[PDB]
Amino acid sequence: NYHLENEVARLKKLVGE
Repeated sequence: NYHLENEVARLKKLVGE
């Protein structure tokens, strides 16, 4: 997962709602 896992939430919050 890595922060990438947190990144997915970070990126899916600004794009892909």
